[PDB]
Amino acid sequence: VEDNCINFVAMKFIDNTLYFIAEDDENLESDYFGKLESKLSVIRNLNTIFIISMYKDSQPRGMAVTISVKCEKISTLSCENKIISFKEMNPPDNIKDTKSDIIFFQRSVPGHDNKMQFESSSYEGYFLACEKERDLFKLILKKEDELGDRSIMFTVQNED
Amino acid sequence: VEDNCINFVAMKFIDNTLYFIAEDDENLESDYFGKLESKLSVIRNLNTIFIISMYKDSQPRGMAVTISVKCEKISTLSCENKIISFKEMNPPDNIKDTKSDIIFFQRSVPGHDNKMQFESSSYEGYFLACEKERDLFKLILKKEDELGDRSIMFTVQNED
Amino acid sequence: AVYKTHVEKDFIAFCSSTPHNVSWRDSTMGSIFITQLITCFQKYSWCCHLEEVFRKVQQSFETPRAKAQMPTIERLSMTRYFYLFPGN
Amino acid sequence: AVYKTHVEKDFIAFCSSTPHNVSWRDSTMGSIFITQLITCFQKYSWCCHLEEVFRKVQQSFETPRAKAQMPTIERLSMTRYFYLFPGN
Amino acid sequence: ALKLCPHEEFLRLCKERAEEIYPIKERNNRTRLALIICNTEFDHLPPRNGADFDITGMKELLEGLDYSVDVEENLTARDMESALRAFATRPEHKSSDSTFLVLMSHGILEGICGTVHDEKKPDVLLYDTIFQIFNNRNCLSLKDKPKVIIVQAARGANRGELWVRD
Amino acid sequence: ALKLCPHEEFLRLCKERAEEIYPIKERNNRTRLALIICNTEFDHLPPRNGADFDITGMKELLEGLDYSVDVEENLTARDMESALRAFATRPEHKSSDSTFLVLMSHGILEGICGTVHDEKKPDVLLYDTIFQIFNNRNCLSLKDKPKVIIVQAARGANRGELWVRD
Repeated sequence: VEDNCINFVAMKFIDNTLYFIAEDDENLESDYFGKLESKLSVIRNLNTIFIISMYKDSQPRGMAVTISVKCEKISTLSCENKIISFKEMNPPDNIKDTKSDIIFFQRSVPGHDNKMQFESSSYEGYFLACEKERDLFKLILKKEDELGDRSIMFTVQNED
Repeated sequence: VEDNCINFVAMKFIDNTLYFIAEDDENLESDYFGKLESKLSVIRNLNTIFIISMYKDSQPRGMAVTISVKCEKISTLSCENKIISFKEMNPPDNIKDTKSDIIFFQRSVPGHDNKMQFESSSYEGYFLACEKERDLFKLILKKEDELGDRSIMFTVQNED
Repeated sequence: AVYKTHVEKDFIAFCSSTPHNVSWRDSTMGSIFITQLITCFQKYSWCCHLEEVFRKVQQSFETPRAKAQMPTIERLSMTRYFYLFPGN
Repeated sequence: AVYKTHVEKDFIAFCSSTPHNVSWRDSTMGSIFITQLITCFQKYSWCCHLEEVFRKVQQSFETPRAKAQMPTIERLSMTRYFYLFPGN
Repeated sequence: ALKLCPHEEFLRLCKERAEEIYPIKERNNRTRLALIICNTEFDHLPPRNGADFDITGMKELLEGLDYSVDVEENLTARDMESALRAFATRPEHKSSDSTFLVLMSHGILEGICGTVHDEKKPDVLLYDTIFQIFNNRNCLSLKDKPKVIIVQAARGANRGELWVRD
Repeated sequence: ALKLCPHEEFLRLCKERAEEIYPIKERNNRTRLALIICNTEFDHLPPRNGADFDITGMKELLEGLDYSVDVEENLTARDMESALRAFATRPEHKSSDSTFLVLMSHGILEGICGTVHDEKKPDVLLYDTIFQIFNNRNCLSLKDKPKVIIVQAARGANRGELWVRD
């Protein structure tokens, strides 16, 4: 079964925190036997920019990918000191030290072999996820090996 | 499976023998894996008369039914002396002797419980059938307990 | 007195969605499919037959507004045109 | 640019007969279904769309001549009107 | 509201397209019949909240179309078929000239689910069954007139959408 | 012969019904592709005598409709899907604006069968297979354009006739 869940359209940054809204489900309900549980969430790029860039490493262990967003000063995702933070300024072009919060490791998904998640490069074992918090969605780092809350993975659709 | 077979439409008597023609199958073939074998033939009354009458018997052993056809002088089916013949004698109103070639016993069919065959009353064991002879169809008496040729049974569709 | 006719004829089914799809319904306003069907019947029945009304319903679902859905017509054995003719 | 679309859309299937039925073929002039289909395409396509042409094909099979069969239009997901426009 | 068809088109159409359209009988003697079936409360499935609005709207529209609508609700597959057959054999169909079958419940590709459906206990009215009940073989009173079937149900678990690139 | 639509009526129709009808591309730069399959020789079924007569007529009609018809015959079910998929991924489809899938064979209610059908060894291509191969997911090059499928086969071995009085 081709399970698809949680297509975010677009939402900006607020108070040095990343929010993402989904489509309008104004109490719309299916005519199937319940289920409808959410596993992944991949869909974006409906024409608020979400920088993603690729990096080549002298120690090949997976594609290095950097995450950033645009602000008055461009902010970059970080996992320094095993905590989540958005660090401003821009990456110093091609990074030299392998252990850097900027770069991340992308791993393929068992679903349709078209999506990929992100893996922290400054630490081993961490994972990137987006959980259901209040009204909008919160991009909060969570451990994939542990089943916490609904454990929604933040995947992204690759270029064709 | 609601198996259906050859129908016939209408045909007359020729040379003191009954003929019956079917619809025009000018080399039409089905798109299903062969089969298409014929078991029963029932359809008539499309708008040359084939008179049928019902009789009540003082010794109830089934519905007594007579067959006759229209000619210059009306002919009646007979099984006298264990042979087939058409006698151009009208039935003498309500028959008195039970052992008469005019009356026949009607027995229901396993197919759809709407058709019935005819059984001779002058003899026990005989049966009415219509076999494939040459171009048209021959109404020839055959023994139902014996599988002879294709063993086509001659039924008739009852009034609604 | 008796004549031939087809076993199945003059049938039409208007399924809510395509095969291997999901039907959707608004909890506070009813099903979107039926609602669209009713408004199309109330606006177009006077000048279009039943299959034309169904085509209007389908065309209204062409570009998916918010969530996606598309009804289909299945087992269409109709041989003539079926005008409802509301109010004689 | 990425935008929504239906998995199944703009489809039409003209089955030879109704479900649980049999199609007939003549070993001299070909199958009756396609023989009538070509005639209707050659006579009506200039002023009738594909759906109209299929309806004409079905109507031509209304009264059973010799064997009886009726083509059906199954799984119709078409949203617009399809005009073949022969040579134009 | 529902726009009423003017009397001009009624006389203008049948005379010009008698052989291409279905026949319509007189208003007074005609007794049209339609069946509206919905499932709201179930035993293993989430309720279809809002179906009550749908029933009211469909009933009002069909009554506007001059149909003696019969409304049923929460019927098992056995009751599904029993109600369908009872509606098929109604003597008013002889004076009728069309019919409408409006169905709305949970369902799968095979058909429409009942009220005690379960993954381990299948219960569903197939499309073959409803089409066979109303054919010229089982319902002799509905010959040569349309049998319009309206279904509001699901057919597959897969959501019917995709994201493509222009 | 086949009637030709006049040019000015062509220009008139699209302007007045742009959003009601499908788009038509320019004549010179347009590679429409159609597929015609008619397997006549089988291994366990009686030959479809007269199918070759239908092949020529269908091909001539489609060529009159400006379709680069590819004609295949005597294909297994595996070859049935292989040929269908190969026809789906043809690069000329991007310049096309419609397609035709003309199939003729024996078959059952499930679908059209190939050339090795046996009661102990079933072999049949389902309609779901065709609609899944040609949908907007597997064949992205056929978006927003009609996919006309024309088939001939049997469904249930029941004669589609009934003798009914009145």
